[PDB]
Amino acid sequence: LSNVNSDIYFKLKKLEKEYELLTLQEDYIKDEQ
Amino acid sequence: ETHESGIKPYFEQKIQETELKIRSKTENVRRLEAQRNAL
Repeated sequence: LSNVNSDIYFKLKKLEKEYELLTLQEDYIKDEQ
Repeated sequence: ETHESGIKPYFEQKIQETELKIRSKTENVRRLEAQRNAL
């Protein structure tokens, strides 16, 4: 159980880096409208 | 065994405050998309 929890602990930080680029796209289509 | 199991939700508690942000951003993109497509 220690092998599979370790892959989740690293993976999940790289996956939040991507969704910090989707939060920038939402802010400027308020200004655009 | 229970020390190692218990410190995994407390590292994930940092990701849970981010998940309330990521879930509130996804609902607001749906509001602004139907609105932007009409304009």
